[PDB]
Amino acid sequence: MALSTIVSQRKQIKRKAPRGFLKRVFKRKKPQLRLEKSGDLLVHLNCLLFVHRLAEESRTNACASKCRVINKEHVLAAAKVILKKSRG
Amino acid sequence: LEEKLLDIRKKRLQLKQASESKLLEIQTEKNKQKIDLDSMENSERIKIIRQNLQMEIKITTVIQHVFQNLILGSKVNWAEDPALKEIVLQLEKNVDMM
Amino acid sequence: AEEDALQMAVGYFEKGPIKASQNKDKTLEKHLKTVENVAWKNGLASEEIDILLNIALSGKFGNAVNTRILKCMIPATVISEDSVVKAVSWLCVGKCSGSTKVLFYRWLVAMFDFIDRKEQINLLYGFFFASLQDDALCPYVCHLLYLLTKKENVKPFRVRKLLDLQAKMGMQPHLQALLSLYKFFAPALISVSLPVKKIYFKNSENLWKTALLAVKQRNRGSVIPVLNSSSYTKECGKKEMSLSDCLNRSGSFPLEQLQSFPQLLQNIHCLELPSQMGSVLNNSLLLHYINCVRDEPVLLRFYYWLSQTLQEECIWYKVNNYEHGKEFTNFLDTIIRAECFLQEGFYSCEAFLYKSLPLWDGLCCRSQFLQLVSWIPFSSFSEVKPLLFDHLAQLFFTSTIYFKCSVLQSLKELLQNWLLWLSMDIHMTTLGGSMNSVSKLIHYVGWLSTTAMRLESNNTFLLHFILDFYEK
Amino acid sequence: STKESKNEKLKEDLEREQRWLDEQQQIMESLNVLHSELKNKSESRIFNEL
Amino acid sequence: RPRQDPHKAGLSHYVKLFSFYAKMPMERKALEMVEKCLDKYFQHLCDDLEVFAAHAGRKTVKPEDLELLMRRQGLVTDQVSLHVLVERHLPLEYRQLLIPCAYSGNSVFPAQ
Repeated sequence: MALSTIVSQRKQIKRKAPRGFLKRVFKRKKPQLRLEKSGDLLVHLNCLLFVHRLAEESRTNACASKCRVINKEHVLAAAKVILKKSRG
Repeated sequence: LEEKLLDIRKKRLQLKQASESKLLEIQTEKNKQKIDLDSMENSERIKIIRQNLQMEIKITTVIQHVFQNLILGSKVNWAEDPALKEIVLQLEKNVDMM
Repeated sequence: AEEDALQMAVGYFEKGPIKASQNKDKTLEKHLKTVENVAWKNGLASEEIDILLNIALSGKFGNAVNTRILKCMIPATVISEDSVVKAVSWLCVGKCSGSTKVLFYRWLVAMFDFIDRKEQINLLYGFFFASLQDDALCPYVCHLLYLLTKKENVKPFRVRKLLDLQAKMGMQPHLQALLSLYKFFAPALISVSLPVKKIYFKNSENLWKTALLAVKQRNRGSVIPVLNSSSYTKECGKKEMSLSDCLNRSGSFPLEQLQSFPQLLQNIHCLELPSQMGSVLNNSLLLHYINCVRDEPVLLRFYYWLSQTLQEECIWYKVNNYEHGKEFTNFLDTIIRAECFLQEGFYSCEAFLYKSLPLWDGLCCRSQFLQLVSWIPFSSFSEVKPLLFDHLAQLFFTSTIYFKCSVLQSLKELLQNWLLWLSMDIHMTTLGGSMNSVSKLIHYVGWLSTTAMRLESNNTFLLHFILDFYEK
Repeated sequence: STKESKNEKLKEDLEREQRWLDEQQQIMESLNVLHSELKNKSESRIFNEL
Repeated sequence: RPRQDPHKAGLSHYVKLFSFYAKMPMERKALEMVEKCLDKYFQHLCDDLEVFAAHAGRKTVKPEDLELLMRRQGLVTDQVSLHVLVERHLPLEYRQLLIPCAYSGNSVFPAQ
């Protein structure tokens, strides 16, 4: 397999969430706030549904152009629609 | 060497001949015992009672597994109580063997 | 001495920790060190095994403490079965943390054989199955469930749970092993095709591996089908269970359980036959069964399989394949070794010889082909003469001297086999008719020998074989 | 040379056939005992167990 | 001799999970701009959380603020609640802290 193209992951990694990473990123951007102890988990849930949306939309664009490999112009087009939809 | 081999082979073939007939008679006797029991097919009671078996077994199976999961979810130490302990061991055992 | 120190440490743990006593922590260290020294030197007896495990999973001593007891836990004696039952019940409480739970399952998998009785362990299959939900313990529980699984444990609702877990996590290697074991017991529920055998469960060196060496010292001081259970189209669509099954009457012996001769002795009369009958060829225990059966459907199944296989694999016959070369020789050796046992020849081999003898050149597979001739059933000489001996004689007179010696050897063995089978019959065609056939065979080989001596100009190497025949 | 080869094969065959004879004797004893035990060993009774 | 940016460590988790859902071979150049998408989402996500909390008059962020956002996102509707979404997508250990269940004498955790 070439370095440039990565094959689809057959097995998903353990469903454990990076709780420490979410706390720091939320901390640096808005230092003044304090987040509840379980609020980190719900943010992780919100991020999953975003990535799930992004993967579906990218696949449709690649199939529409009759391409077997997801390309950068396919996913950037996916980003514009999902990012606006993801904000409410 | 040949004088020894001949005797060994002769005894082996005698054993084979005897064993074949003995096993055949055992098999035919066992097969005869099986077939007549199946053909009872009494209609006055047998089909009436068998359908009861089909329903009491299914109900008991469901209660067994529901009771098992409730004990797990209650987060209690069942081994401490001897009365509850012997119930737990019996849940996995099949009712058909009973 | 050492035992008294060990006893005081054991009672010290049962007393419980004291918050304000820092000195007892040092007393704990020397007490816990003494247990480690006893464990490494000789291990722990069965009685105190049940003691500390209840304490270790209890969790009043903290994760930092309870962790290192499990590492030093060594079974000097066999582990009591009731000890494990109590331990599992403490896991249901949930006081112990994740680190303690992981260690317990690793320990029990490693120490599985040392439990004296495994009957009551199998009754707790349900509780171990529920731990599959948590991702932390999933690989270790899969290993444990691999050993405990039996036919009664596989149930349809548990089958659905495993498939659901596979959707969420994907192609986990430890799940693929467990699913295959489930398919083997209930092929009517699951269908798995697995690529090819890599080791699914990682064989990492466990913490007690070095100690096991001390414990082991203490204890010390394809052309042929594969074997598979009878085809699962048996029963298949059934309105209801049989009356005999309803009364739990007798049954059959599963093929997987048959692995030792004493097991064969008990259950010779009732057995489960393979799906494909050609798999009996290299299984010694099933050869003892077919030594005395003489049943017709099994004979027909074996006949068709073996005849088709021989026809397809032969070298000078039916498309003249030369690539197999060695494979055909190995197959023929297996067949010969199988019919030396059973003291008779197969029906497929006779047909193969009668079909392929005219096209044979006399050198390709000389040893095995000529060893198949010896196992030809007794029959009138006039009938089989045009089929076999007319070709053998034409090949005989125009070949080298070693071919002549080979055929003399094979005919001597054939005569011995015919005589061996004839002698037992008189203990039980008329006898006068039977002796005529063997006398004609003897006269035929005498004619062969005289002409062969004339052709070879009185070579003594041939005369030795000629006299070897008349010795018998 | 041929005679030496023949003698070696004869000895090997001898040991193998001896092993086979031993196993077959055990099987014959088992069959005899089993047939003896089986030889030593209706609607009203059947309805009772149900 | 590896050195990893801690920021890239967090994003690498969701990037691998992206390739699982895609079910297609995906070019390497597509990887890094997905990382570009993620940080933008996090930045805009935090900004929205300010206003909803600020509107309620409390600076602390409580879960019902996250529920209100996802309802506007269309993820949460009348039929599909917040509890239903947690059940489908999260493991058991995360489920216990989030969804309350009564057990062992009507004790409920977390209290609701």
